[PDB]
Amino acid sequence: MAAAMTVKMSYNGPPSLEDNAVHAFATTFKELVEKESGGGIVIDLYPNSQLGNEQQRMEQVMTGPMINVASFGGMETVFPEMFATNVPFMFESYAAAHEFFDNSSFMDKAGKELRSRTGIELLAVVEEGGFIAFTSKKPVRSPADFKGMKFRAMDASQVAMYEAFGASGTPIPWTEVYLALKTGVADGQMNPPTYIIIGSLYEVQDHLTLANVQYSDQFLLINGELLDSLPDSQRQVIRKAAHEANVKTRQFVESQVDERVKFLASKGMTVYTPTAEELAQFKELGSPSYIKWLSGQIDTAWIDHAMEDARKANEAV
Ligand SMILES: [Cl-]
Repeated sequence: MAAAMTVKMSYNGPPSLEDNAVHAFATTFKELVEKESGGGIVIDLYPNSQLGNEQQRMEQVMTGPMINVASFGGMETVFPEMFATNVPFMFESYAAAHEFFDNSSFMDKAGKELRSRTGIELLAVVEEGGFIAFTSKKPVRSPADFKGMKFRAMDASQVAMYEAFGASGTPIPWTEVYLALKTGVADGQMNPPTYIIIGSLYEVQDHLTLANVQYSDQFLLINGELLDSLPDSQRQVIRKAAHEANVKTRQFVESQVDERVKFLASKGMTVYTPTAEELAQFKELGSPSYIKWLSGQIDTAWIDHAMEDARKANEAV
């Protein structure tokens, strides 16, 4: 009888079920796909960006039968339109973002476009941290404080935001962020507490700013030629399992966000929550600059459509 379908799955960070939201997602996803497909599909897990940096894994998922969990560092290479979903302060809550990423017509449209353009199918927008925070060696309270500073960027949109705040941005691969921050190349970076913990960044950063500037997510990608080659019941399994692992990983992320900040404090990290006025400054200077930069990379219709669907999601909840 025909062999079971073995499908490789690539993603960032260590295989700890306790700290890496993406590893928790993969683990649950593997179990559900195998249970639901009755052994017909087998998911082999490749943690730690083992098989390559963001751009490399994007190449791989486009050319070969596999799964990749990509960050914006990978997504920007073939689909910068997805940046439209990533405007600072776009979502007022985890519920709003879930509503947008699960139901909005933007995501239907973005999904079809990505598939026809790249041969990749988007299965889930994976929440893998709370709202993004800033780290640094010096206190950061407002955009004012960014003047003169060197920040690590994950993607070109992060570069753009730093600049708007008066700092410089430098793309550094995730696996090299600790190095960059210690050897002076960068003073700060942005991430939810999950990644600050998994990268042990508290050793080379001692200020944490809870600006909640962006929704933290990554992207479950599958080679579309693979997915389409599977019998219908196997395709639905992968899709249903992707959503089911997502709703469980969302609980994993959201219910531990306070204890993760508490943890960072106990590792010497001075934690700072911006005042309402300082937030409003982060937004009035951060959102319009972000959209102006993005307008020069993609058709603005994507921006209009994303802002509109975000407004509807914020209001629908
Ligand atoms: Cl978090």
